[PDB]
Amino acid sequence: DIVLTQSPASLSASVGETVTITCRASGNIHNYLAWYQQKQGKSPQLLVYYTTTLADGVPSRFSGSGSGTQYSLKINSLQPEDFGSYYCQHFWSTPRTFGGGTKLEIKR
Amino acid sequence: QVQLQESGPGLVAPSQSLSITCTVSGFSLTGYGVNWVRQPPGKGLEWLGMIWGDGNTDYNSALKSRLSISKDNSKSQVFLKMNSLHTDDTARYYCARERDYRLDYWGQGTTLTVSS
Repeated sequence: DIVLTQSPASLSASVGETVTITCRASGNIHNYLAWYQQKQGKSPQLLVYYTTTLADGVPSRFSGSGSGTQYSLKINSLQPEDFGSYYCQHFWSTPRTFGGGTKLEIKR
Repeated sequence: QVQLQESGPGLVAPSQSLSITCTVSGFSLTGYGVNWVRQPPGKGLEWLGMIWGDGNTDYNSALKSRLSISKDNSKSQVFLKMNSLHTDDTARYYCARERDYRLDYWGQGTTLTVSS
């Protein structure tokens, strides 16, 4: 089955910083990759699908890229509402799997 | 306005079997797939399986034998049934609508706690 590995597992960052988080697949998933953000106690929300397309109402400071087994979500100038957990998920055949998550926490 | 709301039994003893209901509103179950996802406390999301608009199902390889997903198109409900619950099945369980390679609407989840 294709396994998704996300790095970093945890990232501390300040408001205004630009961060990039990656999602690596153990087999080619042919760009069928989506990103979700999950805030504390809330269900996951779709951010990006088919590698680069933003869902409705996602701010332009988010962008996804990738191909083959390597994908990245870049967030330019982090705003307070962006801290939380980020998950990638593939849709290449079945089973589908999720990466283990990256927790983005505000810097102190 | 698409709505998905899950309900489940809450605290259950191990080795019992359970059913969790996802009741959907605002869209037809014949036109979209519904996926089941769970999240252990403080851990990541685990894909459990899905039922396609045509009734076909697919499952997580590891759990396929203990899991069953079915739906009632008329009542707009999708069910996740699990037999022989273990304590590590404790998690928040979510259903989520799928259309064109994304899970675009998610329920709030229901917490299942397997405790003796």
